Order: sequence, then structure tokens, then C-alpha cells
Amino acid sequence: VDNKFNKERVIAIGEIMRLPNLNSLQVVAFINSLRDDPSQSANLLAEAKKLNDAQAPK
Amino acid sequence: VDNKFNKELGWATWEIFNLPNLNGVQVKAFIDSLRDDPSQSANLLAEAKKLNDAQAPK
Repeated sequence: VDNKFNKERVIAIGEIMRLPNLNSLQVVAFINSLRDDPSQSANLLAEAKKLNDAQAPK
Repeated sequence: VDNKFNKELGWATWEIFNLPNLNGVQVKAFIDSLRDDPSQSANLLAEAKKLNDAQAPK
């Protein structure tokens, strides 16, 4: 609907939702950004996987 | 595909995200439930549609 990223966006949303390190609100943060930019859904998702990584252990 | 659940986990999250009657908490909860149980994402989406419908007019 929004673009060809409608398909791509859900995967990112799913990816945010996959990250067990992200906060629910943080996840919403990324989801909300997909809304803001479906083209860069992967970008903030990137931020999410990064955030997940940020909250992940080392 | 193998990532169907992820795609759906992301989608159900979005569909719950896009529900016209859920509050920040219920949506966040459905997301929380989604992260906790992605296979249940449809169910959460279901719950959301139920919560949204419950919060929706008739």
C-alpha cells in the first residue's frame, strides 16, 4: 500500500519483534519509524537490531 | 517460508499497531506478547482486534 516495502516493512517489524533485547516501547519506536519511513524500515530496524545489540550481552 | 512467523510477527504487530481503538498499552502488550510468543502473533492480533472491537463502536 505505502510502497513495495509493505512486504519488506512487515519483515522489519517482525525483526524488531524478534529482538528479545529491545524494549516493547523501543520496538514501537522502530515500528513507528517504519510508519515514518517504510523505505528505511530496514534502517531503523537496523537501529533496532543495533539497539538489541546495544542491550545484548558482551 | 521459514521466516513466515517473523513476517507475521511483524505484521500482526503492525495490524495491532494500526488498530483504530487500542491504547498505547494494549498495542504495546500485544507487541510484548508477540515478542514473548511470535507464533501467537496472530492470536495477539486477534486479541487486538477483539480489544479494538471492544473499544470500537457498534
